[PDB]
Amino acid sequence: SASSFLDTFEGYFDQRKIVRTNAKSRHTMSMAPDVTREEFSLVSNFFNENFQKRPRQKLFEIQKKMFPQYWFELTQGFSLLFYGVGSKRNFLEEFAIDYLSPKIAYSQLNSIPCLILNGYNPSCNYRDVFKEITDLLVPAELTRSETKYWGNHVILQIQKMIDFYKNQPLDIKLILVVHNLDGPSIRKNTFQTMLSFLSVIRQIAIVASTDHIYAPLLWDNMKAQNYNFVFHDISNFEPSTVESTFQDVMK
Amino acid sequence: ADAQRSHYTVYPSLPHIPFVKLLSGKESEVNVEKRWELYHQLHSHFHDQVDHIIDNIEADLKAEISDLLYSRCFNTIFLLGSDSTTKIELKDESSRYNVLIELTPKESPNVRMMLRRSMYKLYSAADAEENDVSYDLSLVENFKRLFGKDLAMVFNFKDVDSINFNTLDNFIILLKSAFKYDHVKISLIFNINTNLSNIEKNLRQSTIRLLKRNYHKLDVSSNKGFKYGNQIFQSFLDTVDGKLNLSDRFVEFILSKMANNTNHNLQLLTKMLDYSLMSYFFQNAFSVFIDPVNVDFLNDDYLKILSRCPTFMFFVEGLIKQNRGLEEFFVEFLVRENPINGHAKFVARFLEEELNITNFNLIELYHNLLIGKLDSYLDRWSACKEYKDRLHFEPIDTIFQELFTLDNRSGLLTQSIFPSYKSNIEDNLLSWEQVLPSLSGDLDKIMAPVLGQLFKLYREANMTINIYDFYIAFRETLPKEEILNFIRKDPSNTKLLELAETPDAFDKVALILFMQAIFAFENMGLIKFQSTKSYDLVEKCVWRGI
Amino acid sequence: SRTIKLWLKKDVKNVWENLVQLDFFTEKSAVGLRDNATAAFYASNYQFQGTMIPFDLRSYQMQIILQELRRIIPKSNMYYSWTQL
DNA sequence: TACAGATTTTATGTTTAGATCTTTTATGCTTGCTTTTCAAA
DNA sequence: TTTGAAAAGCAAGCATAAAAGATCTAAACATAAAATCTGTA
Repeated sequence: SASSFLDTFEGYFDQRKIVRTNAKSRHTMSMAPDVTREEFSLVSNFFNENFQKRPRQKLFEIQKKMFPQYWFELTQGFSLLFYGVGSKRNFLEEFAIDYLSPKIAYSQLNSIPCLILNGYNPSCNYRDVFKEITDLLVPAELTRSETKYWGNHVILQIQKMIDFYKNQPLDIKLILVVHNLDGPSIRKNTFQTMLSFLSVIRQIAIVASTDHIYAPLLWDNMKAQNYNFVFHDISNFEPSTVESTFQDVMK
Repeated sequence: ADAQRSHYTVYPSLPHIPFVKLLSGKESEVNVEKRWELYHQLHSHFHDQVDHIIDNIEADLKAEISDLLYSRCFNTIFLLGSDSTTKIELKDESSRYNVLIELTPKESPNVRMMLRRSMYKLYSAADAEENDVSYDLSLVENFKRLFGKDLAMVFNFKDVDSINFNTLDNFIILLKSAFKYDHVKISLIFNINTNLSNIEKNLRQSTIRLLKRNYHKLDVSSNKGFKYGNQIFQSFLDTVDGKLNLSDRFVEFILSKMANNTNHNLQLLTKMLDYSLMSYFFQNAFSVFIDPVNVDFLNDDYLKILSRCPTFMFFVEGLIKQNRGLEEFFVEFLVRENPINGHAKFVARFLEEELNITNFNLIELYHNLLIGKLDSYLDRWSACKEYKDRLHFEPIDTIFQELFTLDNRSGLLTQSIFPSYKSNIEDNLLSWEQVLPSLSGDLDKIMAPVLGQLFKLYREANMTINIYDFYIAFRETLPKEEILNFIRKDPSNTKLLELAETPDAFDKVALILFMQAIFAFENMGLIKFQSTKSYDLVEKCVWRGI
Repeated sequence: SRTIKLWLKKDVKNVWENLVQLDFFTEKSAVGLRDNATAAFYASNYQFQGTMIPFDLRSYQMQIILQELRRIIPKSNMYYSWTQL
């Protein structure tokens, strides 16, 4: 850019200048090479499994030494929100399955069940997620007085769960691994209300990930208070092979 | 596959505390255990007091609401700064039935649903205390015939600053028609979070004139007069009194963070206090010496670490200007009271009870006592002029008091609870060698990760970017011969060798690596495609440091 | 300049609401009363953009134009000269 | 076997969440023209 | 101290994105009479 500033509001105002019509290039993808789906996939997995794999493995071995600190934060009622550059899918599965569930199961004497939401899926739906939560936790059904007048039964059920679990012993019964809390269907307000109200309950551990740069805009004071986040930057430059297949790539 | 499902439950097969071994792994496990147990005594002694304080908050809020509520118009109460989480309970007084009707903006899409939900609640409560009805206002008309008792309705409008004010205005005008029925009295409670003047201009002037006939204001924010946060801070002072001390940086950070939160800064205050206690009992190997029973377990590592104390440094430098003995000195010199907390409590109870100075925050009082400016804090009231010599205090800079301190210098509190999220993402993108270690060895040193190179070319480009020109600019930095040597280093994969044999291999590899990074940037929110069916230009959405 | 009390903007709000209620101004592009109960029920479940903005920015249109106002306001009225442009 | 009671089937009403399509209005690019401050004489 | 000239700003025109909302449907929520199952007497 023919600019004097790059960073801050100075760079924002200096790089948004009115470029003339004659200065604009007319280049398109018609002068770009054509690639097929299969060679794209082939070069993709070869670069994902060989370009800087050894520094990524060293860095992943570095971040694994923070797992007891994550467990200690989860025992005090904080929800983990992991952010960074690159995919955090394998990190969240490995921490929540290989480490967190056996440590929690041994610390309170089967392992603790881990429910994994995939928010990179657009078809992640809060009613079916609450159906499996009901299956795992077996809460008491709402009475007729509690149903109100065409009220949302999921939210009223969770409020019943909140003032039931306030008296229970503080033993973690469910681990909730939310991949991509900022994904296209999970970022909507009803799903976020559902998950923050589930984050109120001490007996559920919440491990979440975000990918968008504007993700803290999802949470107001009520939602940030209910979520009770401790933030952790675990940037690894992971390629995100799983999440990339839910968008149309070659277009 | 589980990676392609919306959700799935895992019951993983399995074949004892989260504290680790400090002192470079030469700490004993029993000291780890009593570190854990001491952390739990401090955490429990803090949170029992916090729970009692919170129950007191809701108790006095209920008392003040009931006093303002029961001591031909509405009885209007404006709860200013209310999160609408207060459980209002009405009295049980004979010959009259009192109903609380709670209404939310989600429950209020129009006036008809407002009236139908309110009348269903009215009939449900009146049937639950002691034939179907129509859920409209005539049930209010026929309430004395159907139930034999007078009626007192209290409407609690939850989160008024989210409701449609046209609907609320029409509902209040509709409720005005019940004034002529001689057995009905109506109270309205508005939970306002912005200001009264905002809800004044969103309502009709006749509705304002109706509400003005009998109204009261009740201000209950999270720190109305600082009285409830002072109790939480004082309970934290008492749970670490004679045991830990607060730096002025930590109290300054606490005041700065409570200034940035309006409605929920009590729980935020508790959150940073507990995270600081967690960080100390996870970090410091000397926390076992919080208990004076464990002082006989000293080692050479403990004495080696405690020798690097700046206050002990200045003490021994003054001694030379003017191990067993060091052990006895360390045992003897950690006994004393550190009376800053007792003096802070004395100043607080002197200002609150005697002078009737009630609009003070204990946290800035403690900050000024920490930096030695309690007179410079006290002289803002012009009422304790005669007692400036009375309440004078100077701190005693005791030695190795930073081995037992809560202090904010590493930015661990900033990184964990209030991170610079977008700036951390941009910093990791732009400067990826602070992320990835500097250890296919030839390619990993000569060519950057593709996301970082894409962000470097992204930052120095205009607001509108042609992606063909952007891809050529990305292509000119990559090394051709090293890429072609790296792609041929897998002889088991023959399609890779076949594609590397083509003369247009590097352009295809560059386009593949460019398109993956472009879709990563679009998913992260950095770039925005202009049109749906063009995909030829992008706009930058994100600038670093702003 | 050629003495009428100049009423403040906080007092003209009541006059403005009275003028709206007396069917002198209509909200811009408002449908009004629907033809049937089904369209009225559909309209009752939607929040219109006029009812979510502050009242001083709501767009209105006249039911009576300035030429009609000049036609029916008497010559002796002291605001008569401003019905002309 | 008969039968009172509980559940299912069939059938419809109530309310909220969201999709689609149209119409009118903001807005972004094009192109030509006028003003203005900044890197050399 | 000037210069002048290339960047910045104005403005008409026009294609196009988008706001607003009319119209509608799916889905959650809700009720109910007749039929059918179900455990006993």
